Amino acid sequence: LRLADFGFTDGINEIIAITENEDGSWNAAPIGIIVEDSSSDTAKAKLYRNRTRANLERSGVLFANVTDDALVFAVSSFGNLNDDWYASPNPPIIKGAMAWCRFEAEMRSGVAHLKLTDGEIIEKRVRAINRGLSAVIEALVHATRYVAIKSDERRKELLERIHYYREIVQKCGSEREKRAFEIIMEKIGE
Amino acid sequence: LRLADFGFTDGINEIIAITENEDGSWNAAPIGIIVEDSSSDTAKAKLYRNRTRANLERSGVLFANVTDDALVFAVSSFGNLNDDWYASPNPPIIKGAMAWCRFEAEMRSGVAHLKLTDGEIIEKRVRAINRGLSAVIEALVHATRYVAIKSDERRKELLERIHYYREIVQKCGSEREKRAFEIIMEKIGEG
Ligand SMILES: Cc1cc2nc3c(=O)[nH]c(=O)nc-3n(C[C@H](O)[C@H](O)[C@H](O)COP(=O)(O)O)c2cc1C
Repeated sequence: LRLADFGFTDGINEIIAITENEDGSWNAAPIGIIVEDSSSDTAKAKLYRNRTRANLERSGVLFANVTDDALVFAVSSFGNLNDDWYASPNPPIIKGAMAWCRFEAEMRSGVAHLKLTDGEIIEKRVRAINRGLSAVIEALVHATRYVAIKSDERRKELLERIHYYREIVQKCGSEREKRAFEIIMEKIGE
Repeated sequence: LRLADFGFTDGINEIIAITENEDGSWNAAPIGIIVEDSSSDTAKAKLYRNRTRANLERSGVLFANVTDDALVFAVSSFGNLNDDWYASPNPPIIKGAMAWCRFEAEMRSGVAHLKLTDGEIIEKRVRAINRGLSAVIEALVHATRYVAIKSDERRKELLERIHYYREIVQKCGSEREKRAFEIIMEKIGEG
């Protein structure tokens, strides 16, 4: 199998990582899958102390959903998705996803070493470049840092970045990106 | 026709605007097409005094190519594509474009009032979100401004943003985004 056949390129691919909880329910969270060669079946992801890492340590199985849905990224950055977000429970396939794939994973020093074993394209799409989508994704990077730090000066700097990206989403984004951004603002206490 | 059927959403859609020069050749430049209702056939673009605007004043015809190709954006940001970038000379499709559209355009003091009249979906695709692609697009916004202005304080601000986005492209982008960023650095005098 080739990573490129499921929407991955070399570089870092921001996807929704779906992993099985101990009770059999799914956990969904954004992660960046790092790819050196998209013609290959190997990749990796460096994971923080979160449910994704805890599940992969136990199960060694990671599903990925390839999606450009700002809302799914915003919600899953701050909490789990509910069953209502899924079009399919097995394999797990969030509504609106363009593709899914399955990786076997081996954790070493906080890095999930991945081997692609299955997947399918669900829906190819066309969308013009949208800076509002870019802005939601960047804001998520800063907001997730913002909530993890106590420094008032560092937080001030991050909030300025978040406001900068908010102006872009308000000007450029579709209603879906604007909705996603309001989730970010709510979650961080703004 | 409906804008949504050719890849446009409400908001601003960054596309490649292709317009006819005085000599019949094509001019290509990134432009944002502003959409209030993607179910409709109407849109707008706000244009500075550039070749796209001058060409629309003469012809009232705007072709749009919907593409996610970082290299097409970077090259067209700083000049014309010429003739090797096109899969079709008429209607102008750029190689790799996902869709093309044709708009009638009425210029009203820098605002192009657009009506969608023709178009085709060429190729639907799938690509995971990539922050390197985001960063190329942001850097192009700042770099096209940088090269057009003389303010020292403003150029200083813009160069800082460009350097910030460069780091994101190096970390996250594919080789295609990296190649696109190399064009930016060359064009701003940091090659
Ligand atoms: C993503 C992006 C969007 C842009 N949108 C616009 C726009 O909507 N209106 C405008 O006047 N310039 C816009 N620009 C700047 C022009 O593309 C740039 O100045 C170019 O040199 C104009 O070329 P032309 O003289 O061939 O029209 C945009 C640039 C980027 C990279």
